[PDB]
Amino acid sequence: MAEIRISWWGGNQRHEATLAAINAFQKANPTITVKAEYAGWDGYLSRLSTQIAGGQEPDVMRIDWNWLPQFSRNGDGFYDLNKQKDILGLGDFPPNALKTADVKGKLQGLPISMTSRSMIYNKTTWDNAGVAYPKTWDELFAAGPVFKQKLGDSYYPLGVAQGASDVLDILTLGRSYMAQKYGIDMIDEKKQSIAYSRDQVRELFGFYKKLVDSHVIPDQRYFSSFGRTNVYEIRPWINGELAGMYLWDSAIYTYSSNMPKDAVLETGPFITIPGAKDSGLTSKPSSLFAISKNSKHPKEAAMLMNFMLSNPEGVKALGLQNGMPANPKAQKLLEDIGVINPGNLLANAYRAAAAQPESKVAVSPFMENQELVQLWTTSLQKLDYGNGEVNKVADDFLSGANRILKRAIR
Repeated sequence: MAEIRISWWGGNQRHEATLAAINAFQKANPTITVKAEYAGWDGYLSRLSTQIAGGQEPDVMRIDWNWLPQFSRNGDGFYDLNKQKDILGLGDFPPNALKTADVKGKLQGLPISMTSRSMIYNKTTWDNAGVAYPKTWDELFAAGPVFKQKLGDSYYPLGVAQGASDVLDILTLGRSYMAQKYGIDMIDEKKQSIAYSRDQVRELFGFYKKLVDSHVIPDQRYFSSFGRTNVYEIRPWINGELAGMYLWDSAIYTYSSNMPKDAVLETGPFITIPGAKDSGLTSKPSSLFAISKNSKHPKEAAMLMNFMLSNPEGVKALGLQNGMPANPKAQKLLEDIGVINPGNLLANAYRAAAAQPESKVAVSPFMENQELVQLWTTSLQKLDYGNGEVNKVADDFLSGANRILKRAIR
């Protein structure tokens, strides 16, 4: 028998479903051995990076899109999936989706699903506050004091998805705001630099300070009080004190996972500046499957990928555990069998994003650079612990961010 290895991360529901897909693949392809190598998200990238350095990586890897600079722009790259166009059925996938994973003409990975940032709100809490979901940034800021006065200091319109560990969500929210306002992105890849002027970086930090000062989100002192606990497991999320999250729609299942049975989470309006220049709609692949550059069995690896993403048996096995399938035929199947339905929060969030005006402002994978995100996070902590004024923190973020980007971007 021929043997292929596949790695991924996620929770136990994704693990079961991925195993179900593998078992169905093996039934259909009884001479192929599949070795499953899954794990949790923490440590996955560091393990994979070490494997790749030694030639020890699996034949098929789940990867994040924002890892392509490390592994492909500035590394050896993956097996070029255009070499398996027919097996993969690349013509089924949206061309725009495939373009996201191209590096210099070579397709580095196959998007499993596309995903967008959108608001998920706790209906019960907003209704108890007497505030409608906000359509403009004004309404968002104005909701904070109302929550505070009406429900108490524990209650907030919006949380921070990874607390004091990482504040990429609010960085991205700020980026969306700035794209609406100015029609530019945060990153200038050509210049290997932050695209915002010194003044615009100040405005970005000011936007954060406003969210905090207005009681829209809790500060970093609040989140630090919860330690290293997953925010999707802390009591204020579970019990509706934090009444919103700005999530990738591919994270909805995770954030829904520990909510009480009677809780009601809903997709919320796409907050926009009146007369915005751009929608600021923020989308990317939720994840990709890549084939090892030096796999001995790239055809069989591609067969497994096609089975998971396009074959009805693999598609049914995986359901929505990796988000809304990138292959529209796979989505149609899931709708036909009722897995995609109008009661489903992921489907609703995804469909809402799909109805928004397309952004003309590119999302850079470098906005998710881990050093950059940690610099942002620590900068917010400096502000929130009273260890710095906005301008100094902002200007220092700009210089440090630019040092990081000169290393990261090439």
